[PDB]
Amino acid sequence: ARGPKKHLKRVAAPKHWMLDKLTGVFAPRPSTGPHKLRECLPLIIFLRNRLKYALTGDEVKKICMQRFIKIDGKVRTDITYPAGFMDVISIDKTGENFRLIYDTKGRFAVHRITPEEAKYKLCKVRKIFVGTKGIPHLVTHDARTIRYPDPLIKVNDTIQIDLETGKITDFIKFDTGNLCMVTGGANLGRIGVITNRERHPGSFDVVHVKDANGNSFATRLSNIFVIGKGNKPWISLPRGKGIRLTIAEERDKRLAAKQ
Amino acid sequence: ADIQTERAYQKQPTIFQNKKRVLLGETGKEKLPRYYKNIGLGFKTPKEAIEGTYIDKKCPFTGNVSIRGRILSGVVTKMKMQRTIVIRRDYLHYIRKYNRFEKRHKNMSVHLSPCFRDVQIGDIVTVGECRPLSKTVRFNVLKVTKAAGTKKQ
Amino acid sequence: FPMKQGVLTHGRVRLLLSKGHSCYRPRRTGERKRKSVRGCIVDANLSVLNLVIVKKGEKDIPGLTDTTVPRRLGPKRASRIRKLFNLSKEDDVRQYVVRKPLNKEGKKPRTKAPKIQR
Amino acid sequence: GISRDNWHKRRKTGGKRKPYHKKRKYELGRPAANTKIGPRRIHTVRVRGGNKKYRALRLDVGNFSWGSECCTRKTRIIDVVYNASNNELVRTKTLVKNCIVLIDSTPYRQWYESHYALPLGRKKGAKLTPEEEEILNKKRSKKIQKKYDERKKNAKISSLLEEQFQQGKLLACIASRPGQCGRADGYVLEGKELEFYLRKIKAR
RNA sequence: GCGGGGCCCGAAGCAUUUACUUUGAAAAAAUUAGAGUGUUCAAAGCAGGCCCGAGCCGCCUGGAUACCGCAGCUAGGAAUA
RNA sequence: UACCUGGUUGAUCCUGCCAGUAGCAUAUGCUUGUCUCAAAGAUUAAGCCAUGCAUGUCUAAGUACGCACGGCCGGUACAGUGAAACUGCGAAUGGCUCAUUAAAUCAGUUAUGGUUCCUUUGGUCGCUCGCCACUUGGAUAACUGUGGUAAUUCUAGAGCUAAUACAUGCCGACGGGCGCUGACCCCCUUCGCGGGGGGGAUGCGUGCAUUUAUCAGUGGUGACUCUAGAUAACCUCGGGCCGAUCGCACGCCCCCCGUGGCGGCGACGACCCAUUCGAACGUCUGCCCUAUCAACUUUCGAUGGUAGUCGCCGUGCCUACCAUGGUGACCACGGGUGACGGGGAAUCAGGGUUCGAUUCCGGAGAGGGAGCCUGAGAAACGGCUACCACAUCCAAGGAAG
Repeated sequence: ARGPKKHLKRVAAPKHWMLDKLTGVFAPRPSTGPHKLRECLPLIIFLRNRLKYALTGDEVKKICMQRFIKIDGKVRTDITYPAGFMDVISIDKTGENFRLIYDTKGRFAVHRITPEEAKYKLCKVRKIFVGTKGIPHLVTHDARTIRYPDPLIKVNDTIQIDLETGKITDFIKFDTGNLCMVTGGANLGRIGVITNRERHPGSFDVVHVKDANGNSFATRLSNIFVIGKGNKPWISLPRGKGIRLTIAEERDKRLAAKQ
Repeated sequence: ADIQTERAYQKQPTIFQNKKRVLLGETGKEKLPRYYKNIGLGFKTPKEAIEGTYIDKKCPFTGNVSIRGRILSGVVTKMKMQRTIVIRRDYLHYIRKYNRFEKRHKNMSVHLSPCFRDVQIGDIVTVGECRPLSKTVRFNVLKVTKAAGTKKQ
Repeated sequence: FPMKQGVLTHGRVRLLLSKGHSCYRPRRTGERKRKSVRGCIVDANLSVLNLVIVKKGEKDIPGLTDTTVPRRLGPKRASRIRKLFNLSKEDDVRQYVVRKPLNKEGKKPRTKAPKIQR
Repeated sequence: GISRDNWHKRRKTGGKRKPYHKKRKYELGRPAANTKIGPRRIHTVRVRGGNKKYRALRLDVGNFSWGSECCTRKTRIIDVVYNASNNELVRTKTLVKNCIVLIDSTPYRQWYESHYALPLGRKKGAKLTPEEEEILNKKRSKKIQKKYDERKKNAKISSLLEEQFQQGKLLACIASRPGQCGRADGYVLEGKELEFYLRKIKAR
């Protein structure tokens, strides 16, 4: 009304956080940060629902005030911090090293990674521009800006930056044939190779994506996140490997493992 | 005939006119360099926006207006009102109770740029949109396509 | 209603006072409030008037111009303690701070010193 | 409490629209500054964002530009001579944007003399001893006389413009927005533009 | 797009223009329709399930899917009007 | 369950309505043992309200010179705990209501290339050539001590004292480079000559941000008057930044030389860029009843054109000067609404019909109108100022809603 909102109702929360209906009225209400808030997932319900290291909202604070919750190598102490996608957390005492990845049903996945692959993350760029005194800038999927990039890095390119250093290690260019992950719309969580990029001048650009199992589909360009060179991902994938199963094919692969 | 008919000096704010009229630059052959631009989405620039001599802030081809947004089409139904015509876009609205359509319309004021001559009553005009120009004029004329003519006695 | 410097009208008027004029201490920031304040000219309609000497003349009025009350809080910032005791330069401010005596009955007699600033 | 919104206007058909909210703060009060010629008074008002705008209650000098020979100098403002938006804003000497302003000629004269070494404004001569006989000769070297005598190509001015270097004051046009930024910059009139406005003052 | 040749096909004109139709995107949950689960049953709820021989750093797994009109954005079809 | 039954006649077949029947939602009547969920002053009065409350807030880290306490560890700056008060930041969210409001709100859609954004992150923060810097200056609260009132979160006077409050302001970088200038180049064509160059003596300007003019055409978009670069200059005293801030473990060089030089983790502020939360303003399409509402709008902006004013920006948003336009039987304009809109709910063959004050999203408003302050954000009401309406205390002077 007269200003910004800082409550959030629980039934108005994003449903891929998988909240309750009767445990309260309110929602965790993620802080302002690098990621938009409909896309993201806060720190509170990641360590009391996704991992069960806590039972109340107070128990998340008294682990996060002991200063070992490391989001992208940095200790962030607010329990409503917006994590987002492709970021590595670091407990560093019991050493879990999760990365936030969607599973093939649109939801963030509890997903461990090795303690040396954790040392980096990947970033789609959202804009490249020249700054003052004529030097190039890029701004990424997250809020992180980089000065002096490799001048082959155009828009909607995916670069790899390491934590604790902050510079670009390897970039991998948005081309037909590369292996993208879709992070938007009704098809997200699926992982497949890019078929073609069919432009629309002035409208939204839509690309077609073939999976590794023939199921072709399409999303618009603002949902595409390249994480592979042709056929191999640069990151560890979860189970399912970005392949959506049908509800009858989910049925027997769920009810035969309960044999 | 002449262009300077208002009470301030009409000119384009970007091109500079008075570039050192000396024994090199003679006043016998005197033009001024004419600023135009190109609109995307495959729209040509009419010859009278390049070899023309007019001045319009609100023209898409020589002013500071940029088309982006919806693109529509209509029929010129009234051509009064200097640099601004009224077009009517008829359409059909479907009432699903009666399983039938309903011939509706709503007309709309658009900025006619003076880079188009043969714009008479009842012609087809594709119209693009931009920032608000007036109280009601939000859209702008891109390309006339003639009707009812090509031979008149 | 307490008097205000700058009315130049005997009587009682109502001023719209912001933060920092006189006779109005606010309650939240930027609050202005209309209060009835008495003019600066004197009359016979005064319950009390404040009154400040600028010169001692003949003798000692008992209990009014004598019994000099000790300024028990001395200078604390390290530029008025250099100006009070005429410290020339780099004359070790930490040595020449004033120290207040403390004389409670149930406790041992302490002495307190300030921090420093600047 | 003067507003600037559209919801008190009668709509396109001609129907009275009934107001559906109170007037809000982002239709903030809009008074005019009416920048006029005197000493320098500038007032500062905070706006949305916490930003400032410097509204110019009274102006003295300007930073007018020359363009054809690329010069910009401070110069004081003499007079307002013609305004297109209102012939009543010129009887009260009020600076607005597209008004034709009148400034003096001293910083442009001493620029034109320090670069070309020609007299300028001069019609009778025979008083040019104190700062004018010295500057055009100065006991230069060889190659300076080479590079200055080749400047008999970009030294001539169209006759409408040096006629008003003679008799004291050049008319110009403000391009800044005083009362909004707090400056009165602009360009010097010249060319077919100057023939336009010299008619529109002569016709008054 | 494998200054003048070959397994070669993009940009370009959409050379009447619309209605109509199919496709593909994009469309907040809750609610409905519905998947799973002996809340003891049921309305609900989104939980729960498995052997402790103690290594049980505790293991496995869910929190589906469909429908979101009409108007716009795409690509196709050109009978009918 | 895509369903019917009784009633005009002496009987008949109809047309027709009436009554029956079934949901669900308000109220009431009678009755009521157990146990799970559970609406609940919406409709008439957005009527009026006694009293009590619902917004406040200290880290190792802005300010302790209250004995309020501490081992006052000792002959001195402060072992810390700390009330009180300054500073900062919130109080613009949430909660309540549905009076207003009929292309308005709202919904989908698409924009801002026409703009604002405390915060959050992530960048930038020796790019400026210029007799305190080992730290400048003046107040003020709590406190002490007098007071005035019938009475309020009323405060007056005098004495102290602090800053991340309120200001002024510097070192180092800093050696210079660059361009505009510019007293010797004489080696070139001194043959009478015309010379071809680099150079020095010289004085200016020099970063970002702001404002205007000009020039060229790194990085982009479908598309610029974009981003960047070049030149000429501005820089508002109610004046743009270029750290006079506070904790923690203390360590290193010590050749001037046992006093001077250097260092790790932070915490705060900080112009500007981008992000985030948005907010605002636009586009397209979509709304119930009424003609016993057929012409409306334009002196008072009604539609458009120029030029400007202010506004955070687009714009009759305003002002001046012009043109005479705009809308309408494809329902304008006016009226009514037991009209907040939507997701939705009841119903159940299909087509539909009715309800939706009500927990979710959006809007609106705090008795009725209006005007403002503070702040990033308010025309705020558990903020202020005034009028209108209602209403409280009074010692009748005034106070507070």
